[PDB]
Amino acid sequence: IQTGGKQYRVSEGDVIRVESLQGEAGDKVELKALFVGGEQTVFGEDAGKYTVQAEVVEHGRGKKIYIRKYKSGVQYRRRTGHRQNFTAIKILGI
Amino acid sequence: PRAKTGIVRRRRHKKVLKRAKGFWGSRSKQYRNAFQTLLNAATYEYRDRRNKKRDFRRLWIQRINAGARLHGMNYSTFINGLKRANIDLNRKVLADIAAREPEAFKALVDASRNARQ
Amino acid sequence: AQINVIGQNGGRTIELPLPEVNSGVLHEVVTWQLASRRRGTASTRTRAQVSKTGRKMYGQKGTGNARHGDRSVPTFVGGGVAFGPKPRSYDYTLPRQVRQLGLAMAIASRQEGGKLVAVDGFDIADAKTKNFISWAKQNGLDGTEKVLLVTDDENTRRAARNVSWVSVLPVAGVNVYDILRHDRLVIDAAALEIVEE
Amino acid sequence: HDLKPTPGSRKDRKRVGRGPGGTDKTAGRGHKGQKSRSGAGKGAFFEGGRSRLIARLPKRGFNNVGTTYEVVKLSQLQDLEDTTFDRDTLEAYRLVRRKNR
Amino acid sequence: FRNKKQRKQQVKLRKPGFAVAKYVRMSPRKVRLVVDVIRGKSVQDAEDLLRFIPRSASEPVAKVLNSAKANALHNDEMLEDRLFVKEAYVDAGPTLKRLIPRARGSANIIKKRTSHITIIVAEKGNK
RNA sequence: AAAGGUGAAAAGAACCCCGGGAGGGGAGUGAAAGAGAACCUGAAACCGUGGACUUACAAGCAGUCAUGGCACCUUAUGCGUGUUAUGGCGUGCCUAUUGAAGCAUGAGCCGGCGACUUAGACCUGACGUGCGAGCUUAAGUUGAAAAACGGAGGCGGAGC
RNA sequence: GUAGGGGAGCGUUCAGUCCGCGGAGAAGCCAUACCGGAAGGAGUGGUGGAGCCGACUGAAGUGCGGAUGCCGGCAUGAGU
Ligand SMILES: [Mg+2]
Ligand SMILES: [Mg+2]
Ligand SMILES: [Mg+2]
Repeated sequence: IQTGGKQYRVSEGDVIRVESLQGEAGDKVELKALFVGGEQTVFGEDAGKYTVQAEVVEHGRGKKIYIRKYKSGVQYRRRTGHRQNFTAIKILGI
Repeated sequence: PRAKTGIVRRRRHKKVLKRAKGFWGSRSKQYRNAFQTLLNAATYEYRDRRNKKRDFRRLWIQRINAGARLHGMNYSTFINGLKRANIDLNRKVLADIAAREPEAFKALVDASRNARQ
Repeated sequence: AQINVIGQNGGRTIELPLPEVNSGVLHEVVTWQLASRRRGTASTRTRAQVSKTGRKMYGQKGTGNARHGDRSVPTFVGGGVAFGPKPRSYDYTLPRQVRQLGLAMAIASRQEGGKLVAVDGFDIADAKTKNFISWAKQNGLDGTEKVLLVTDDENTRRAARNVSWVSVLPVAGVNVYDILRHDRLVIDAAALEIVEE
Repeated sequence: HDLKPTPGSRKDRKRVGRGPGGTDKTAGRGHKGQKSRSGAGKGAFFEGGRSRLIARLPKRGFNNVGTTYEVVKLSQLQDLEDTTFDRDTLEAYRLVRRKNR
Repeated sequence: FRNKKQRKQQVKLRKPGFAVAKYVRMSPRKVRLVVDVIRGKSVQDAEDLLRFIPRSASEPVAKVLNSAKANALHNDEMLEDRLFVKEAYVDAGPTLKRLIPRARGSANIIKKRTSHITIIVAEKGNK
């Protein structure tokens, strides 16, 4: 989301912002802000009673985008490259 | 010695020409217009990158008071309750709940109504 | 600080450039040598003047789309060269002291592996070439390395032609480029080598 | 055979600060050099003049070119260099040489 | 397969039922109009239509069709009663430029365009 | 003015077919004819033929972002690649200007050609190296598949 | 961030040196979803049919969208 997710998911391998804990395993725990993993509809802090476990899968770089900037008749043209650093995490959690 | 252009121009020209994929008429065929089109596209590319970030929040906000009103509330009111019940910090993906899980969305409407009244 | 091959075993002399050689100064020298050797024969009719073409055109105004005076200008196909190359030098007088320190520093680098002083080629006999091959083989000169022979003796010279091998240099007319160009230096004639001032 | 670098003519490096590259008038598009009107074009305008202070200032003068002497300090002879003899030929060999003066 | 060098000597590259009238002194545009009716039609209709299209491009085109027919039979041993205009097109030859004089001293350039009329016949085959 | 190029060798294509011819298809030659005499490569503008997805209630600087539909898997199945529908946004480029989408300038398009250089024993500054209270040589002479010699002279060294 | 000043580099030809490559296929051309912060640079396939990358240093006729720019080819107006 804004780094460090939440919600009832069914154990998927989603990609998020960099996590520091290199290679496989690493293991991460998330606060949780809402859930339906057991039909129980619980949200906020009462959701904090629970915590999702996720395993670090892969560290990566995003697809190459190009920063193009332009202003007319002021001779201004800017071309610079960009690639966004990420972390793939396999959800397991309670 | 004599350093002729040969290859340098054609390579640079073919590059720009290849950015112009499904551009209409001369824009995908002649270098001068192809390159010219791309300057304007540059303006559009940088803008729309931070503009899509306004677009989606708006789509999400729209799907929110669409559901909030379905249970006799509204966005202004529903989000105020979820703010008052501090515990709720959902904000992002509060529209997926509204769209896909009505039962679960009601729970949030009910919780907002309380923290408010 | 090095030994000889045939006809004696002295050497030991010469104060070598400190510390373990500066390539920077060797580079200063090589560039200069290469600049001096260069003959600036730049073929160009730069002048809108030098090229063969008349003097007036198609009137200043009227014509309806133009504005030109002559067919000789650089903006015209066939015309002159705006700033093309004309003949010149590139030759300059590199300070004397820097030329001295030059080959001294160059010798020094060969005096850390591939150096060799020789007193006469009794081993040769005639010109033969076949016999220089023999002589060199005995002294570890198989042909794997580029060798620079600097001898003041005319007959050992005549036994120097051959491939990725030997370049022959006369009457101590030694060159910083020539020594750096080859793997080994057969300094031979101990005339420039040892005893100076 | 393996890929080898090797020192020599191919390893004679620049000298870190030795020679920088010249100015080629195109650092992005936004180089249409000189100024932007009047002090651009051909070769003239000047950098001196004949009123921009000089004329407006005085003198008639009188220039001479009389006799100019080569200085020999006391400090040169004393301190160091024990009487190496001055004379007329041994004065030059020390380091206080010009001729014609 | 081998490599290109070999392929060039092994397989010798054929043009089945293809003919071409190169450098025809007519304008592509103009010539296309006639070719356009002949395309897709059975070599016999093609033959018959051409005899009645009142355009001077008809003669050139008709000739190519007969060359393509002859080639299909004599060279490729195809079946006459099965031949149809699989493909026909007019490509532009090199232009004969000419200088025409206009009023008040000015000149102009007439483009006497030329044509490359190619027609390719094939056997029908519904089944 | 502009214009160069088969092939290693002319072995320069006998013979057959359509055609008055031109031109072509075969046969043969050759490594190649994917070199055939409009003979090396053969870009781009520009003209066509074929296929995919598409288009006859639509207001259009011709893109961009978002999504859906179809289609294709040779840096290529998590992705993409091509195309398309609808929605949002969106005033060509250069120049010149206080102020340009401007109904101000320039330009039909593409290819190639095309604009800050060179000289000087010139001045002044940066950086670098060599020697250092000293530092250099010029013309020339001698060698030169190469550099040595040459202190005439030049600069620091005292100012008013 | 315009004039302008300063910095770091990409690319082209030529040269010297090193390392190589090539008719079991060089350059050039063509296609491409890969790489790099940019200029740019690779892999693969296709075409070509004899030359040529990479690195270090040196030198320049060294980078084009404009100049009613020059040369050439080809469009529009128009089957008028
Ligand atoms: Mg000329
Ligand atoms: Mg005006
Ligand atoms: Mg132009």
